[PDB]
Amino acid sequence: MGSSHHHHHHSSGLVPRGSHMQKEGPEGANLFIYHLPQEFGDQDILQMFMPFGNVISAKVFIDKQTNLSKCFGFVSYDNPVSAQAAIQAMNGFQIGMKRLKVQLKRSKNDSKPW
RNA sequence: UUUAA
Repeated sequence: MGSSHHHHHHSSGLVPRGSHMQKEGPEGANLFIYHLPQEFGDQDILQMFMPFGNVISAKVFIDKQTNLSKCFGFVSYDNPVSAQAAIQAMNGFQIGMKRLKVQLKRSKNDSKPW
């Protein structure tokens, strides 16, 4: 087809939306955190993980039945190098009567022995 | 002690 007008930018700035929502980086750049106390939150686990690299997204899990924290969360990086560093940086971290567990997100690349 | 809420 022929050329056409670009109709200009949608907002001349950041895209408007009802939420910032979650998003992920490349493979191996995603991270998990568990054993968190209830004082954690999406911004709190974010500030805990931002010095390890550029975090694209961060969230602490919540129960829709009680609105209490599920004591674990999810985080993601723009590269796997900052992700694997953040595992060795927060895994085994003592808080309260427990130590924080940290791990990579599940993937179909690991769902098989091949 | 764990994978979208």
